[PDB]
Amino acid sequence: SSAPLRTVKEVQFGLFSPEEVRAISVECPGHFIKKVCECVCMHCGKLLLCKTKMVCETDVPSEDDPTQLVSRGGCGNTQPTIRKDGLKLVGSWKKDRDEPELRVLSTEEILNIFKHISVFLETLEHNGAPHHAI
Amino acid sequence: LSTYDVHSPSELLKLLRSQVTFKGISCKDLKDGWPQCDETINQLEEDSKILVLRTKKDKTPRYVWYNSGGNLKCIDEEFVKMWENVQLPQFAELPRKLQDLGLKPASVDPATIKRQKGKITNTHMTGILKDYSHR
Amino acid sequence: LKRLIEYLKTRMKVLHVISETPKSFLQHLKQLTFIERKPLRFCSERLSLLVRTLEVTEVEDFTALKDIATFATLISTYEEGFLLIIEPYEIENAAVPNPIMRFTCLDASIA
Amino acid sequence: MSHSGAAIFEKVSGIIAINEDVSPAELTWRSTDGDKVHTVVLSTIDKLQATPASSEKMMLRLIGKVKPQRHMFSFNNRTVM
Amino acid sequence: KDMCPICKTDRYLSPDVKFLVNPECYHRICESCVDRIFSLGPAQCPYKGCDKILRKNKFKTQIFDDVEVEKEVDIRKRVFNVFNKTIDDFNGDLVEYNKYLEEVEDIIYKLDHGIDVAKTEEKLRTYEEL
Amino acid sequence: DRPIDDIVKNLLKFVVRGFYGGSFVLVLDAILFHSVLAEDDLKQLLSINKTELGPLIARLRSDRLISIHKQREYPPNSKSVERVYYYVKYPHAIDAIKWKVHQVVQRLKDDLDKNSEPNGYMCPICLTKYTQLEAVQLLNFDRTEFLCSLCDEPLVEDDSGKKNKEKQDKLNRLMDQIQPIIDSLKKIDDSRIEENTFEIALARLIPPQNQSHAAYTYNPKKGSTMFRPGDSAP
Ligand SMILES: [Zn+2]
Ligand SMILES: [Zn+2]
Ligand SMILES: [Zn+2]
Ligand SMILES: [Zn+2]
Repeated sequence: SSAPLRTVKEVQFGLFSPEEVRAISVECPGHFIKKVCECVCMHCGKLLLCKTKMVCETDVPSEDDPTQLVSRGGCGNTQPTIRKDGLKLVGSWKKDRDEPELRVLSTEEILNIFKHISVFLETLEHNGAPHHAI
Repeated sequence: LSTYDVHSPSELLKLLRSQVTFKGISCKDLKDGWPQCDETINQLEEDSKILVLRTKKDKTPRYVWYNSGGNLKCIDEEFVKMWENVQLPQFAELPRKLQDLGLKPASVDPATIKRQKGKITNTHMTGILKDYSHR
Repeated sequence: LKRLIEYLKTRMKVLHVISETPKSFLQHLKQLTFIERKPLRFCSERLSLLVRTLEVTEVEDFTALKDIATFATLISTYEEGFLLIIEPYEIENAAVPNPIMRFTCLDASIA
Repeated sequence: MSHSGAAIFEKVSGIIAINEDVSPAELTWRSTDGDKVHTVVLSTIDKLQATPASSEKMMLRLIGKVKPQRHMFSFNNRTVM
Repeated sequence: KDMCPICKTDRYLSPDVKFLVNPECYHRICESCVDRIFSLGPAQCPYKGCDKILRKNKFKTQIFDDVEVEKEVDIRKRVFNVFNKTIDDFNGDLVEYNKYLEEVEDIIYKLDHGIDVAKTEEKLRTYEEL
Repeated sequence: DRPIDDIVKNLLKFVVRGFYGGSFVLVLDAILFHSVLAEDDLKQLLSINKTELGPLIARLRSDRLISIHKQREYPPNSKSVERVYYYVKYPHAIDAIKWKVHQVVQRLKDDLDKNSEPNGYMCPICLTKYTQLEAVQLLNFDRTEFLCSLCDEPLVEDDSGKKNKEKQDKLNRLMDQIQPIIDSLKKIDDSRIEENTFEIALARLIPPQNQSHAAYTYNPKKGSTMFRPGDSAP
């Protein structure tokens, strides 16, 4: 081979972004969640401050002067008590005013939220396939 | 006694325009009392005057509706295929992408939607005082 | 006359208030187009002769040219005490800008 | 949009409209298919009973001035009601 | 009106669209069309009825909103690049200078309207060297 | 009601009748003629089965021309059931139409630009295309034809050298047929449109049937802090 012979000095572990997998995908060498959800808001993706906090706190008291609220980037949506049921994340909400509201946190919803955080089946849904089938 | 008196294309158009809902009038009863209706119904479809739901076993007219829109056929298949090929981005990001291209987006990101004493002194008057809280 | 009108049109597209003296306006006019000062002074006289000779009994269409001719003979005759103001907002409170060009006489002792 | 809307009368859904051009003004309810039609002159109404805004129901009743005649309609949207 | 007649790129769907013209024929065209057509080299104008070859390097931005005035001014600039005199050139003879200006105007008029294209251009060439 | 509603509906009608099949016109016109419409009521109006209505709804939901709203209903006679309603969110549909129109026009523009470029040679045996730059390094000693690296077979010049004019006609055809969409969008941008919701859409309801099982009312739960994705609008 004409390429220079070198010795591996570092090994940078990481993750594959969706773009890299598609781009990378074509002697031969061969050719080719719960913790975070409780820390960020499930509607805006901003850090609540975190598990104990169950509200986005759109307005927070000013540090310099008490009894003087300062507006912070938020949506004031009460956070769910996220629990891991099987392989899905089920969020339970505590209504202010009596069972808690329960719904399945779809991976699409979590993917959207994680993308808002501030380097390293097709046939069925295409036609018909009621929500139960999907 | 025909269910719907129709023996002319003009009569069919006015009857369909008078419907208060979108319940299409069946062709089974329309064909009754009308010697020919498919010939007129097909002619109107070519003129884009009405909408016809046709059977799949063989092309046969069924429940029809008034065409309140424009021409039924205006875009060539060469463009229909391209329209189907285009895949929309995620809704939360579509408005941002439209703004990047200089097109005013008629929507907003849902993430931006900001959807956010006991001791009584006198008791001998108990049961007498009405609560005139407001005026 | 035609290209003088066009130059006045392309000066109405400014995005900020412009205040210039007649000499500066003439210099830029002679740069973009090739209109000199002397012909610009005789614009009013020449137009009057042309109109009188053209049998224009109905002069509804040519009324607008009077304003252009008046502008031409004014900015080329005087240079001191006169200023040219171009604004993109004649009325600041408007959805769409309405450019206007003002030729103002500052010295009341000239007339 | 303050003279017409959807309403439910006697379990039958229909369109409720108020006619004011013809004197006296009257309230008319027409079924979707037109089989059932009922119009009441407003001059006979004594009181206008409306359910409180704190209740999930959107019902509205008109009581006739004197077994007084009662015409009760249920709406679908509070804004229209 | 506001779209490239060739590719019909509306300004609404392309706010970055910028049109350009060529002195040879003065036909409006968007920058995208210019690159995809003339980047390789000279080619005939992409218009129906126009067969005059042109180069990408000669394209410019239209100054005036009137095409005819755009053409007349360019011809005037070309003519004044050769026929350029002043009052001092005739030693204050206003009659001669006015006559000279009138001749230049006629030359510009003929070139713009093509009354006598062959003879007029030869006069420009003859005086250009002299 | 308002001029804004009429123009928006016309744009939706034009897009469906041109860029979609026939049954799609029936489905969307039914939910445009009416307000939020239950799935059962929609089936009765068009006299089509679930297997036929499903494909239409799914394709229209993908393009965001129709929105879905699921809520629980409590009828005294029968046990609680879940009802599905379909309506139109004008801001979503209009944004989708604008994006698709731009993408379709851009794709044709890109294809026209690509076509004007020199063609890239292709190998017949292995059907592996090669660009001009890539083929230049495949020259043989005699320098007669490009030889495929894998097959070692002469390369054949690719087509599309004659299509330089066809694509221009296609773009011309589209812009002429798509003119109404652009004209309608310009007026929409001038004005400002409010975002619709299941409750808001109910303000213009024309009941399809007399005794529809679906109770067309919005009774949100009391003090329910739960929020679903895309459940509210500005
Ligand atoms: Zn938040
Ligand atoms: Zn172009
Ligand atoms: Zn040309
Ligand atoms: Zn090969």
